[PDB]
Amino acid sequence: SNADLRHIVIDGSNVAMVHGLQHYFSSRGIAIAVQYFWDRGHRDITVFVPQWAFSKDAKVRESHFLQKLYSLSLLSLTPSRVMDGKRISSYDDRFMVKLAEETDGIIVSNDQFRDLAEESEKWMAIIRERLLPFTFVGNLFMVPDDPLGRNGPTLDEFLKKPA
RNA sequence: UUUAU
Ligand SMILES: [Mg+2]
Ligand SMILES: [Mg+2]
Repeated sequence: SNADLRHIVIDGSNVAMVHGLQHYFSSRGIAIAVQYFWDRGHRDITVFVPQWAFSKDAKVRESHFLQKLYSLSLLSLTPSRVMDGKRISSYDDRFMVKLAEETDGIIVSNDQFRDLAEESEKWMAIIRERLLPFTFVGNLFMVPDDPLGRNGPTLDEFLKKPA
């Protein structure tokens, strides 16, 4: 938009699960979230999902949305593997906070990241000021005008760098 | 830490 927009880091698992009412990994919800930011002019957007969310064996709903996002250079995969029928995953939350640190971006998630805030002042601060929670109503993605509450910034300010 | 609260 104005080249002062922040990078958007999306917790894909969290978004998909909310869209799927904590039952389905609903890929459509991730595409809807991306479209929301895209429509505001954001062009720096990264969705993290685990490697398993492309595995043939895994139950993911409407997985072709993930393929669309991958091909648009919007999707990155966090490591996971099955050893002795035991799935081991790298903790995806660390990638999100790290990327947010690298980019001065915000994280779209209803996760609170309590465990990672405790780990440094840089990270503690990202988690206090750069976390953007969200709601779905069916296929309508809704984000608060007041992401940090009544005395915090507006959404518009929140999604920009002081330029 | 097979996504959260
Ligand atoms: Mg997570
Ligand atoms: Mg977490």
